[PDB]
Amino acid sequence: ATLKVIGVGGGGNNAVNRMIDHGMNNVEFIAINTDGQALNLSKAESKIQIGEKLTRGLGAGANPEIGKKAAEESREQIEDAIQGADMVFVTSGMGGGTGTGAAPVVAKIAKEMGALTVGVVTRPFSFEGRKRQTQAAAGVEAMKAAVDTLIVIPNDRLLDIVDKSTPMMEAFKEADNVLRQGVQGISDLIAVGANLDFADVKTIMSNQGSALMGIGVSSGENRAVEAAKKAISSPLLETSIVGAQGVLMNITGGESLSLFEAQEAADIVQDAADEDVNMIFGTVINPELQDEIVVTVIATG
Ligand SMILES: Nc1nc2c(ncn2[C@@H]2O[C@H](COP(=O)(O)OP(=O)(O)OP(=O)(O)O)[C@@H](O)[C@H]2O)c(=O)[nH]1
Ligand SMILES: [Mg+2]
Repeated sequence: ATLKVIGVGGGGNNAVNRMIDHGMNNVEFIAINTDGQALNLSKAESKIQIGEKLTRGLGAGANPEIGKKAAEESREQIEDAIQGADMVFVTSGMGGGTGTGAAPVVAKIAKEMGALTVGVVTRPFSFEGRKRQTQAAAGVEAMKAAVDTLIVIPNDRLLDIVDKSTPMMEAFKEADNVLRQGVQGISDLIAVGANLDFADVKTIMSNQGSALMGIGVSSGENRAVEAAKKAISSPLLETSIVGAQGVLMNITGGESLSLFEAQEAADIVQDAADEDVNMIFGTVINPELQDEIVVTVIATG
Protein backbone atom coordinates (compact mmCIF):
# COMPACT_ATOMS: atom_id res chain seq x y z
CA ALA A 1 0.00 0.00 0.00
CA THR A 2 1.56 3.26 -1.24
CA LEU A 3 1.12 6.51 0.71
CA LYS A 4 1.66 9.96 -0.70
CA VAL A 5 1.55 13.30 1.08
CA ILE A 6 0.83 16.34 -1.07
CA GLY A 7 1.43 19.89 0.16
CA VAL A 8 -0.49 22.57 -1.71
CA GLY A 9 0.32 26.27 -1.47
CA GLY A 10 2.71 28.01 0.90
CA GLY A 11 1.45 26.44 4.12
CA GLY A 12 1.31 23.04 2.43
CA ASN A 13 4.91 23.34 1.24
CA ASN A 14 6.04 24.54 4.69
CA ALA A 15 4.45 21.50 6.36
CA VAL A 16 6.10 19.18 3.82
CA ASN A 17 9.43 20.91 4.46
CA ARG A 18 9.17 20.69 8.26
CA MET A 19 8.09 17.02 8.08
CA ILE A 20 10.75 15.92 5.58
CA ASP A 21 13.31 17.71 7.76
CA HIS A 22 12.13 15.82 10.82
CA GLY A 23 12.46 12.59 8.85
CA MET A 24 9.34 10.84 7.60
CA ASN A 25 10.24 7.77 5.48
CA ASN A 26 8.55 5.26 3.13
CA VAL A 27 6.14 8.00 2.15
CA GLU A 28 6.33 9.97 -1.09
CA PHE A 29 6.21 13.73 -0.62
CA ILE A 30 4.87 15.96 -3.39
CA ALA A 31 5.02 19.76 -3.35
CA ILE A 32 2.59 21.73 -5.50
CA ASN A 33 2.50 25.50 -5.85
CA THR A 34 2.00 28.43 -8.18
CA ASP A 35 4.96 30.08 -6.45
CA GLY A 36 8.17 29.07 -8.24
CA GLN A 37 10.45 30.43 -5.53
CA ALA A 38 8.67 28.39 -2.85
CA LEU A 39 9.10 25.27 -4.98
CA ASN A 40 12.83 25.99 -5.30
CA LEU A 41 13.07 26.07 -1.50
CA SER A 42 11.15 22.79 -1.19
CA LYS A 43 12.89 19.63 0.02
CA ALA A 44 10.18 17.52 -1.59
CA GLU A 45 11.34 14.73 -3.89
CA SER A 46 8.63 15.50 -6.44
CA LYS A 47 7.63 19.09 -7.28
CA ILE A 48 4.87 20.46 -9.49
CA GLN A 49 4.50 24.08 -10.53
CA ILE A 50 0.93 24.88 -11.56
CA GLY A 51 -0.53 27.80 -13.47
CA GLU A 52 2.76 29.02 -14.99
CA LYS A 53 0.84 30.89 -17.70
CA LEU A 54 -1.45 32.40 -15.04
CA THR A 55 1.02 33.71 -12.51
CA ARG A 56 4.36 33.76 -14.33
CA GLY A 57 5.73 31.86 -11.35
CA LEU A 58 4.28 34.21 -8.76
CA GLY A 59 1.80 33.16 -6.07
CA ALA A 60 -1.96 33.49 -6.55
CA GLY A 61 -2.03 36.80 -4.66
CA ALA A 62 -4.81 35.50 -2.39
CA ASN A 63 -7.12 34.83 -5.35
CA PRO A 64 -8.69 31.33 -5.09
CA GLU A 65 -9.97 31.57 -8.66
CA ILE A 66 -6.30 31.53 -9.75
CA GLY A 67 -5.36 28.51 -7.62
CA LYS A 68 -8.33 26.58 -8.99
CA LYS A 69 -7.67 27.55 -12.62
CA ALA A 70 -3.97 26.71 -12.16
CA ALA A 71 -4.72 23.25 -10.80
CA GLU A 72 -7.27 22.46 -13.51
CA GLU A 73 -4.79 23.34 -16.28
CA SER A 74 -2.17 21.03 -14.75
CA ARG A 75 -4.50 18.04 -14.40
CA GLU A 76 -2.17 15.86 -16.44
CA GLN A 77 0.87 16.63 -14.27
CA ILE A 78 -1.15 16.14 -11.12
CA GLU A 79 -2.56 12.76 -12.21
CA ASP A 80 0.93 11.57 -13.15
CA ALA A 81 2.41 12.42 -9.76
CA ILE A 82 -0.49 10.69 -8.03
CA GLN A 83 -0.79 7.47 -10.05
CA GLY A 84 0.19 4.38 -8.05
CA ALA A 85 -1.03 5.77 -4.74
CA ASP A 86 -3.41 3.69 -2.61
CA MET A 87 -3.90 6.58 -0.19
CA VAL A 88 -3.26 10.31 -0.53
CA PHE A 89 -2.99 13.02 2.11
CA VAL A 90 -3.52 16.52 0.75
CA THR A 91 -2.37 19.17 3.20
CA SER A 92 -2.85 22.89 2.78
CA GLY A 93 -3.52 26.16 4.58
CA MET A 94 -6.91 27.58 3.71
CA GLY A 95 -7.43 31.31 3.16
CA GLY A 96 -4.90 32.17 0.46
CA GLY A 97 -5.20 31.84 -3.30
CA THR A 98 -3.28 28.66 -4.09
CA GLY A 99 -4.27 26.29 -1.29
CA THR A 100 -7.93 27.32 -1.11
CA GLY A 101 -8.40 26.97 -4.86
CA ALA A 102 -6.01 24.20 -5.89
CA ALA A 103 -6.13 21.78 -2.92
CA PRO A 104 -9.75 20.67 -3.53
CA VAL A 105 -8.89 20.09 -7.20
CA VAL A 106 -5.81 18.03 -6.30
CA ALA A 107 -7.89 16.06 -3.79
CA LYS A 108 -10.75 15.50 -6.20
CA ILE A 109 -8.35 14.17 -8.85
CA ALA A 110 -6.86 11.67 -6.38
CA LYS A 111 -10.31 10.48 -5.29
CA GLU A 112 -11.54 10.14 -8.89
CA MET A 113 -8.39 8.14 -9.65
CA GLY A 114 -9.43 5.72 -6.90
CA ALA A 115 -7.04 6.69 -4.10
CA LEU A 116 -8.32 6.85 -0.54
CA THR A 117 -8.12 10.61 -0.06
CA VAL A 118 -7.65 12.42 3.25
CA GLY A 119 -7.56 16.19 3.63
CA VAL A 120 -5.71 17.94 6.44
CA VAL A 121 -6.18 21.70 6.23
CA THR A 122 -5.85 24.72 8.49
CA ARG A 123 -8.18 27.67 9.06
CA PRO A 124 -6.34 31.01 9.51
CA PHE A 125 -5.79 32.81 12.81
CA SER A 126 -8.61 35.19 13.76
CA PHE A 127 -6.10 38.03 13.62
CA GLU A 128 -5.71 37.46 9.87
CA GLY A 129 -9.13 39.03 9.56
CA ARG A 130 -12.71 38.27 8.61
CA LYS A 131 -12.12 38.14 4.85
CA ARG A 132 -9.31 35.56 5.06
CA GLN A 133 -11.52 33.41 7.32
CA THR A 134 -14.54 33.60 5.01
CA GLN A 135 -12.36 32.72 2.04
CA ALA A 136 -10.93 29.79 4.00
CA ALA A 137 -14.42 28.52 4.82
CA ALA A 138 -15.13 28.32 1.10
CA GLY A 139 -11.94 26.25 0.84
CA VAL A 140 -13.09 23.94 3.62
CA GLU A 141 -16.47 23.38 1.90
CA ALA A 142 -14.74 22.57 -1.37
CA MET A 143 -12.25 20.23 0.35
CA LYS A 144 -15.06 18.41 2.10
CA ALA A 145 -16.76 17.76 -1.25
CA ALA A 146 -13.52 16.41 -2.71
CA VAL A 147 -12.09 14.11 -0.03
CA ASP A 148 -13.01 10.82 1.61
CA THR A 149 -12.33 12.25 5.07
CA LEU A 150 -11.42 15.77 6.13
CA ILE A 151 -9.42 16.94 9.14
CA VAL A 152 -9.60 20.63 9.99
CA ILE A 153 -7.11 22.39 12.25
CA PRO A 154 -8.13 25.92 13.29
CA ASN A 155 -4.87 27.90 13.67
CA ASP A 156 -6.43 29.68 16.66
CA ARG A 157 -6.08 26.40 18.61
CA LEU A 158 -2.29 26.88 18.45
CA LEU A 159 -2.68 29.98 20.64
CA ASP A 160 -4.21 27.77 23.35
CA ILE A 161 -1.25 25.40 23.69
CA VAL A 162 1.63 27.91 23.71
CA ASP A 163 2.80 30.34 26.37
CA LYS A 164 3.99 33.92 25.74
CA SER A 165 7.47 32.71 24.72
CA THR A 166 6.85 29.49 22.75
CA PRO A 167 8.69 29.83 19.41
CA MET A 168 6.39 29.93 16.37
CA MET A 169 8.15 26.99 14.69
CA GLU A 170 7.47 24.81 17.72
CA ALA A 171 3.79 25.74 17.57
CA PHE A 172 3.71 24.92 13.86
CA LYS A 173 5.48 21.62 14.57
CA GLU A 174 2.64 20.75 16.97
CA ALA A 175 0.16 21.24 14.12
CA ASP A 176 2.35 19.01 11.91
CA ASN A 177 1.91 16.20 14.43
CA VAL A 178 -1.74 15.93 13.38
CA LEU A 179 -0.77 14.80 9.89
CA ARG A 180 2.12 12.79 11.32
CA GLN A 181 -0.05 10.66 13.61
CA GLY A 182 -2.43 10.02 10.74
CA VAL A 183 0.37 8.91 8.44
CA GLN A 184 2.21 6.61 10.88
CA GLY A 185 -1.08 5.31 12.26
CA ILE A 186 -2.05 4.01 8.82
CA SER A 187 1.45 2.78 7.99
CA ASP A 188 1.53 0.68 11.14
CA LEU A 189 -2.04 -0.65 10.73
CA ILE A 190 -1.06 -1.87 7.25
CA ALA A 191 2.29 -3.20 8.38
CA VAL A 192 2.44 -6.93 8.86
CA GLY A 193 0.40 -7.77 10.76
CA ALA A 194 -2.44 -6.51 12.97
CA ASN A 195 -5.03 -8.91 11.57
CA LEU A 196 -6.14 -5.55 10.16
CA ASP A 197 -5.37 -4.32 6.67
CA PHE A 198 -6.04 -1.68 4.05
CA ALA A 199 -9.47 -3.13 3.29
CA ASP A 200 -10.44 -2.30 6.87
CA VAL A 201 -9.06 1.23 6.45
CA LYS A 202 -11.13 1.69 3.29
CA THR A 203 -14.33 0.49 5.01
CA ILE A 204 -13.89 2.90 7.90
CA MET A 205 -12.64 5.93 5.96
CA SER A 206 -14.22 5.81 2.48
CA ASN A 207 -16.77 8.66 2.08
CA GLN A 208 -17.04 9.25 5.83
CA GLY A 209 -16.95 13.04 6.16
CA SER A 210 -14.68 13.86 9.10
CA ALA A 211 -11.89 11.90 10.75
CA LEU A 212 -9.71 11.70 13.83
CA MET A 213 -6.45 9.75 13.63
CA GLY A 214 -4.58 9.37 16.90
CA ILE A 215 -1.83 7.42 18.62
CA GLY A 216 -1.43 7.13 22.37
CA VAL A 217 1.52 5.65 24.19
CA SER A 218 1.61 4.90 27.91
CA SER A 219 2.83 2.61 30.71
CA GLY A 220 2.14 1.69 34.34
CA GLU A 221 -1.07 0.19 35.77
CA ASN A 222 -3.54 2.49 34.02
CA ARG A 223 -1.56 2.16 30.77
CA ALA A 224 -4.35 0.95 28.49
CA VAL A 225 -6.86 3.63 29.48
CA GLU A 226 -4.17 6.33 29.44
CA ALA A 227 -2.92 5.38 25.97
CA ALA A 228 -6.47 5.25 24.61
CA LYS A 229 -7.42 8.65 26.06
CA LYS A 230 -4.25 10.12 24.56
CA ALA A 231 -5.11 8.63 21.18
CA ILE A 232 -8.62 10.08 20.98
CA SER A 233 -7.64 13.51 22.31
CA SER A 234 -6.20 16.47 20.48
CA PRO A 235 -6.91 20.12 21.34
CA LEU A 236 -6.00 21.13 17.78
CA LEU A 237 -8.93 19.41 16.12
CA GLU A 238 -12.26 20.92 15.11
CA THR A 239 -13.86 17.47 15.41
CA SER A 240 -14.29 15.53 18.65
CA ILE A 241 -14.64 11.71 18.73
CA VAL A 242 -18.14 11.80 20.28
CA GLY A 243 -20.73 10.22 17.97
CA ALA A 244 -18.26 8.49 15.64
CA GLN A 245 -19.99 6.06 13.28
CA GLY A 246 -16.81 4.25 12.32
CA VAL A 247 -13.82 3.17 14.38
CA LEU A 248 -10.67 1.36 13.40
CA MET A 249 -8.74 0.55 16.56
CA ASN A 250 -5.48 -1.30 17.24
CA ILE A 251 -3.74 -2.05 20.53
CA THR A 252 -0.11 -3.12 20.57
CA GLY A 253 1.71 -4.35 23.65
CA GLY A 254 4.30 -6.84 24.83
CA GLU A 255 3.56 -10.31 26.15
CA SER A 256 2.07 -8.72 29.28
CA LEU A 257 -0.85 -7.38 27.26
CA SER A 258 -3.93 -8.58 29.09
CA LEU A 259 -7.45 -9.18 27.79
CA PHE A 260 -8.78 -6.83 30.46
CA GLU A 261 -6.55 -3.98 29.24
CA ALA A 262 -7.81 -4.39 25.68
CA GLN A 263 -11.37 -4.26 26.97
CA GLU A 264 -10.64 -1.14 29.04
CA ALA A 265 -9.19 0.73 26.08
CA ALA A 266 -11.97 -0.43 23.76
CA ASP A 267 -14.62 0.64 26.28
CA ILE A 268 -13.10 4.13 26.46
CA VAL A 269 -13.57 4.54 22.69
CA GLN A 270 -16.91 2.70 22.55
CA ASP A 271 -18.55 5.00 25.10
CA ALA A 272 -17.83 8.08 22.96
CA ALA A 273 -18.96 6.29 19.79
CA ASP A 274 -22.52 6.11 18.46
CA GLU A 275 -24.63 3.09 19.50
CA ASP A 276 -24.52 1.66 15.96
CA VAL A 277 -20.76 2.13 15.55
CA ASN A 278 -18.92 0.00 13.00
CA MET A 279 -15.89 -0.90 15.10
CA ILE A 280 -13.04 -2.95 13.71
CA PHE A 281 -10.72 -3.87 16.59
CA GLY A 282 -7.22 -5.35 16.36
CA THR A 283 -4.48 -6.51 18.72
CA VAL A 284 -0.76 -7.01 18.11
CA ILE A 285 1.75 -8.67 20.42
CA ASN A 286 5.19 -7.10 20.00
CA PRO A 287 7.76 -8.23 22.62
CA GLU A 288 9.95 -5.23 21.74
CA LEU A 289 7.57 -2.84 23.53
CA GLN A 290 8.45 -4.24 26.97
CA ASP A 291 6.10 -2.50 29.44
CA GLU A 292 4.73 -0.02 26.89
CA ILE A 293 1.26 -0.06 25.37
CA VAL A 294 0.43 1.57 22.00
CA VAL A 295 -3.16 2.45 21.08
CA THR A 296 -4.03 3.59 17.55
CA VAL A 297 -7.48 5.03 16.84
CA ILE A 298 -9.02 6.11 13.55
CA ALA A 299 -12.56 7.43 14.02
CA THR A 300 -14.88 8.73 11.31
CA GLY A 301 -18.44 9.95 10.79
N1 LIG B 1 -0.24 25.88 10.60
C1 LIG B 1 0.29 26.62 9.62
N2 LIG B 1 -0.52 27.46 8.89
C2 LIG B 1 0.02 28.21 7.89
C3 LIG B 1 1.38 28.15 7.60
N3 LIG B 1 1.62 28.99 6.57
C4 LIG B 1 0.46 29.58 6.21
N4 LIG B 1 -0.54 29.11 7.03
C5 LIG B 1 -1.97 29.45 6.98
O1 LIG B 1 -2.42 29.16 5.68
C6 LIG B 1 -3.11 30.27 5.12
C7 LIG B 1 -2.75 30.33 3.65
O2 LIG B 1 -1.44 30.83 3.52
P1 LIG B 1 -0.53 30.33 2.30
O3 LIG B 1 -0.52 28.82 2.27
O4 LIG B 1 0.87 30.86 2.46
O5 LIG B 1 -1.22 30.95 0.99
P2 LIG B 1 -1.24 30.19 -0.43
O6 LIG B 1 -2.05 28.92 -0.35
O7 LIG B 1 0.14 29.87 -0.92
O8 LIG B 1 -1.99 31.17 -1.45
P3 LIG B 1 -1.29 32.41 -2.20
O9 LIG B 1 -0.02 32.79 -1.48
O10 LIG B 1 -2.23 33.59 -2.22
O11 LIG B 1 -0.99 31.98 -3.61
C8 LIG B 1 -2.65 31.49 5.91
O12 LIG B 1 -3.70 32.43 6.06
C9 LIG B 1 -2.24 30.91 7.25
O13 LIG B 1 -3.32 30.99 8.15
C10 LIG B 1 2.20 27.30 8.34
O14 LIG B 1 3.40 27.24 8.10
N5 LIG B 1 1.64 26.54 9.35
MG1 LIG C 1 1.93 31.54 -1.54
